[PDB]
Amino acid sequence: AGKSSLTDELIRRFRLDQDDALSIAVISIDPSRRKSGGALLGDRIRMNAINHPNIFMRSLATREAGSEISQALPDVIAACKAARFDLVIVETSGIGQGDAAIVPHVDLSLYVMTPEFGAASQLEKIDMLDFADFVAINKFDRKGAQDAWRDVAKQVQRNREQWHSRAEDMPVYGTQASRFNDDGVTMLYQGLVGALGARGMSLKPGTLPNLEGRISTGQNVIVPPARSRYLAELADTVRAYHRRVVAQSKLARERQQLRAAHDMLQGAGHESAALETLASERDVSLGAVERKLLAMWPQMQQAYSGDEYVVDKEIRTGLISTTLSGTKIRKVVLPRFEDEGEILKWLMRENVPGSFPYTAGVFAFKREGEDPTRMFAGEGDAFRTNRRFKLVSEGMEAKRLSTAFDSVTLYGEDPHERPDIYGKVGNSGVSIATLEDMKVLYDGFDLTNPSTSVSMTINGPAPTILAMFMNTAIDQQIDRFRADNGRDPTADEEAKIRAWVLQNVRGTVQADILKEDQGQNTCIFSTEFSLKVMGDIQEYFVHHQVRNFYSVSISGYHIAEAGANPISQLAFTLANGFTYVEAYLARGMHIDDFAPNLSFFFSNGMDPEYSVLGRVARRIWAVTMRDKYGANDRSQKLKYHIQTSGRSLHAQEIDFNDIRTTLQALIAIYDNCNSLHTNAYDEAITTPTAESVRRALAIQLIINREWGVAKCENPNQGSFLIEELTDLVEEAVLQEFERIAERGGVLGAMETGYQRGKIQEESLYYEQLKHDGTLPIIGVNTFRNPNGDPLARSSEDEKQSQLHRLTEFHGAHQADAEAMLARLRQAVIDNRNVFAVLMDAVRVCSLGQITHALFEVGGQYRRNM
Amino acid sequence: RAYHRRVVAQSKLARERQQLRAAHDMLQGAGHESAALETLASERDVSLGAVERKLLAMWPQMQQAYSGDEYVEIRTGLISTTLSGTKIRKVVLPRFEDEGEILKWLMRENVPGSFPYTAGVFAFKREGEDPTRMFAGEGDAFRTNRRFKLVSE
Amino acid sequence: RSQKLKYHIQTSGRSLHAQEIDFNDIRTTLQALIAIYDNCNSLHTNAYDEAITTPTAESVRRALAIQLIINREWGVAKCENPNQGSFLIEELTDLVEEAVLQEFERIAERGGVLGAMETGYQRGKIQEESLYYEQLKHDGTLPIIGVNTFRNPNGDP
Amino acid sequence: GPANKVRFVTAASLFDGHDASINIMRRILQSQGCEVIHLGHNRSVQEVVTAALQEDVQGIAISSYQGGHVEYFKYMIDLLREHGGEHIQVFGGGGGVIVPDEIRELQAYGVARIYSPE
Ligand SMILES: CCCC(=O)SCCNC(=O)CCNC(=O)[C@H](O)C(C)(C)COP(=O)(O)OP(=O)(O)OC[C@H]1O[C@@H](n2cnc3c(N)ncnc32)[C@H](O)[C@@H]1OP(=O)(O)O
Repeated sequence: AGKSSLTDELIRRFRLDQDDALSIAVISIDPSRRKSGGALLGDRIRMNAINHPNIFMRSLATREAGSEISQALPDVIAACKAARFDLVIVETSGIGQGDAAIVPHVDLSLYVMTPEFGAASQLEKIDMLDFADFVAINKFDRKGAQDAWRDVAKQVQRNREQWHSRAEDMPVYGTQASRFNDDGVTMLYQGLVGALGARGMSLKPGTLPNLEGRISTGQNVIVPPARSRYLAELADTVRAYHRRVVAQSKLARERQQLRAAHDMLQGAGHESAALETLASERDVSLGAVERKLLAMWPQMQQAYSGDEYVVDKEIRTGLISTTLSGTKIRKVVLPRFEDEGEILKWLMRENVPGSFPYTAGVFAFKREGEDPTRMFAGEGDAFRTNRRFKLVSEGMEAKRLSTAFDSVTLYGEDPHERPDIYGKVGNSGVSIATLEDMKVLYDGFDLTNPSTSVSMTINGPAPTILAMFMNTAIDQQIDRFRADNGRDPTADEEAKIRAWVLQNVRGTVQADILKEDQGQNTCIFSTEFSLKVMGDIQEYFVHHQVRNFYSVSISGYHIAEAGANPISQLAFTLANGFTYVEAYLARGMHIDDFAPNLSFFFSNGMDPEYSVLGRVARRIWAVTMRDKYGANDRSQKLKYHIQTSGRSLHAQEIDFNDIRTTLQALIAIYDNCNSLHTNAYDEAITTPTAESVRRALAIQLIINREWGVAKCENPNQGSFLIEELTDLVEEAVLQEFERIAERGGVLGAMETGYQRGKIQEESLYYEQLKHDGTLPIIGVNTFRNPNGDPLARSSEDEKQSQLHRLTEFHGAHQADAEAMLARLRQAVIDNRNVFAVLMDAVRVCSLGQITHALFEVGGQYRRNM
Repeated sequence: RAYHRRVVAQSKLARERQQLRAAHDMLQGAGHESAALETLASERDVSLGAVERKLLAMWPQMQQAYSGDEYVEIRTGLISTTLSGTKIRKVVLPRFEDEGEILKWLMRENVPGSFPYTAGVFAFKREGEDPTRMFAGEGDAFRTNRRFKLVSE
Repeated sequence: RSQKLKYHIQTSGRSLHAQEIDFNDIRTTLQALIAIYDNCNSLHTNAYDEAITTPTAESVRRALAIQLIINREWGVAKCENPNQGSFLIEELTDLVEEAVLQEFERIAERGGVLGAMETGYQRGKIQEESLYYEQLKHDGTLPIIGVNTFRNPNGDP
Repeated sequence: GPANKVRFVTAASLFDGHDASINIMRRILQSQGCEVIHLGHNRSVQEVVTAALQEDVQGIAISSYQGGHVEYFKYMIDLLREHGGEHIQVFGGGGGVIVPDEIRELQAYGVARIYSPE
């Protein structure tokens, strides 16, 4: 019923309300299983607000058959009471109906229940509703919670024989501990304090907003319950589109068949104009857009027929690449269907690249220019990565940086002497702790320059890191002004500059919260909290016209690496993407504002479904975005990055990996991907060498330049295998959409651990077949090698540098530190914009300070099992 | 080239034959009937060749064959199920409604194992032997005999 | 039984270079793939060091693994007619077929194959197309990765 | 069977998301009659030790699959001795990320046992 969850939240209220002045002892009891003899004291794992010197917790097993408490509870309590605590909190195991053993050993009793208690008459059986000083109907977000409150409140009124009182006055509270800063929990807390206070307890006047009421307002829900089945709605949207394709196709076919037979009669002499009467009916039956499609088809054929794409300013584009033999290879090959039913069917299901539903690509033709060389750098401190950046980006006009952070920064922590942290600093990513570190990282680079974009993969601490990056880009122009004019900008001049920076700054935060819990298990904030701040960022972008920066990159790569098969990966990722869409909509934002700024990220493996993954993702998106959300062309175009599978790369026979990475790169390029990353052959063993990264880069260069079939930009189209697989995969995804929808959407499914569960299942099914020999892996479980079966990355000085730069930063802002951190917390309590405060917070606070502040206010991820 | 010109001609004949009988059925559903349409369709029946006519005749029966999970005497697996649960058909047939396209496809690129054997000379790829055949030969007969065993290990 | 043309495809050694030999497996893979896609009757895969020596013991396994990976691991290969239907395939099939027919005609109007060999027509045309390949490879018009572009800074030989 | 009631604190090391294995160990411990205070994943030494000391357990089981295990256990052994918990036995099972020279080192430091894949 959320015993421990609610308890933890209640302790947090105590800490926030009394400024950690209270010494609270927590005695937990869980049932011990009589057969095993053991016990799972799993209450401490849920406790996030106990990590403090003033808090003490001791977990106990019942060690008794029919008891919900330990038979040694009174002594243990007496010990805590003698230890001069301010308050002792005791909790039991799972109560039945008649069970009520906690009542005599405590001063106040709190019955915790869920809206599911059965028929109302059941409440007349629960002994605890007769003794409890307070009743908390937890999980108040479930169905029938409101009626559950009425029923319980009436029952407690009846048990107390207080018919001179109002049922709404009864100590029955509707709480939702699962959600941060729940007003419901606070309302219960306000009640408990008054009760404890009158029962001899010294308490300072509360700092928490004294909220009145009994039920949670259900505030800070990300996806409203009305939009619960959004994934199912999308499934119906796509399927409806296809049923129309079938219907309109038959209409187009019959219309052609009639007028064809009509012309054949006039050539034979005897006529029957009753045929035309039927054909005229088909003209109106065919839709407006469907009719225009077939109308433009002969004109469309003439366009792609020539050697140039002629389309009062003109823009010519080459259509043909002539081979070494003299053969002309068309970039886009159109079908040669005589049937107008097939033509329409093809134009609606798989139009040419650059036309709805953009199945064969979102753009008309591939970019003739050289591929955007992603220059990714990140290791050691900001100084080393900044050097690395400058050395790779020497003499190039396309400053396209991709930053990688160390595990310390990825978890929002500051570097520290602590052995569990110190070793991690600088290793596997750049160490960025303060705004100063961020400025050093991108020194020299003009962030506001139109030809400079900065990518950086960060998830949990993403809003804070983004705030640093924004302040860096702003300070770069404030510096450039004080240098060009020799004088500091005035108040009006600075604000004019600052506003300009926000608009024109380019870059992307590769942030995806929904991937974190599903595949990775790397969350530092609660999923609900991150989504709220995520929305806060997207709201901030709207207000300041930030149209050149991307705040969301929806990944499914980590999900795939965890073992998820292509269908699961694609379905979950799209589902997550649609969740972000639904979330931004509920905040009251327009679809054409955030949809064009949604990047995707998939993994390409060896499975057949991977060949048609990108095209399916494009159609499912394009159709729903136009039909369900009614967005413009720029929003219906799903753009994605494909990275070859590392799950398919093995340490056994690493020379074979280039073969696999080639095949995966090929179908990615075939299916007109927007961005491709190729893995080295020794990524399964060591750090990618400069030679190994060339073999990886050569795979793309060979396919794009040497490979003949790749000269054609839509080679997939037409294939009976491709179209069938496209249909199959699409449907499988839709069915998965439905399964998630009937679990409360993506968020609701994550409460059950449905994604993480399914992934772990499919992972084991892969391992089972791999080990069984069923699923053959060359060099691993077959064709094995006869001959035989088979660093630091951060300077000590660099670690000391980060430590010194940190404590230097901390001393330089000692005065404004606590003031800013308190302001940040209050912005969460008052449900204001979190990112808006971070824009000021990062200038006087470190990453760790900000993260732990958000921990105190309650935004910390709570573990579960 | 003559074969191709026939493909074009026979295709148009098959298309018109279908178009007529299609329009003829649509008139009977409306009420008024014109049997003059059937007169034209009957002319197409004779115009279509003997082998061409049998091709379109076997097409629905051909679809049912490759539809199952086995190719039924003897049997042969048609489907390999993926790791995701998707069924991958060995031979994927077209979904053309136009009988002109069906005939055109059956004459220019029939399924593997059927004339003109464009997609292969055999019905299905053999389970026993891969197409793999590796070039070998070094030193005397004794040494190559060991390399032969190494490749076919 | 006579209408069925059976053939063996061997990957091109002309496309295998001594400059950056590790790249050759990439090319040999792509060539092996379309060979298997198009339902070949027999396939030989070349070693990555074909331009230097006869296939070594380790290098003949990498060659053999290309076929094993495609036939066993590669998903699209599970389908035995993946080429069929493709607008590119059918058009290219038509184009190539016609080009061959026209070449048939040029040889026929030289007295057949034997008659053309009297003029050295085959050997002549071959030597021509060979130089056209070299005229573009050397020039940079026809890009070869590791050879005329993307050359290795560290690797002198 | 066991003489006393054996209590354990189980957890995965800091920044270590992989708790797939430690959730198996806490089930076998539970089935053999042990009271397990499971802490889950991503646990700092300062957390695990505080839990062990408050719960007053006989043993601690830590899984580490992200590396950095040597400095981690050394910290825990140190922190346990400092705050009166040296009789609490620390155990290691990070699969095979720990090589014999590191197993021998840590066991010599103060770690009770580190179980090799052997
Ligand atoms: C610089 C120097 C380079 C060089 O010179 S390298 C040149 C070396 N030569 C080679 O690598 C290849 C040599 N040639 C051959 O191996 C063969 O000619 C050929 C046709 C390519 C392959 O033959 P095989 O693989 O043995 O099979 P096959 O076509 O002869 O037929 C064998 C009989 O077995 C049956 N069979 C085999 N596969 C089948 C299937 N998938 N479906 C149905 N039936 C099948 C079938 O009965 C067939 O006989 P038939 O068709 O009934 O007459």
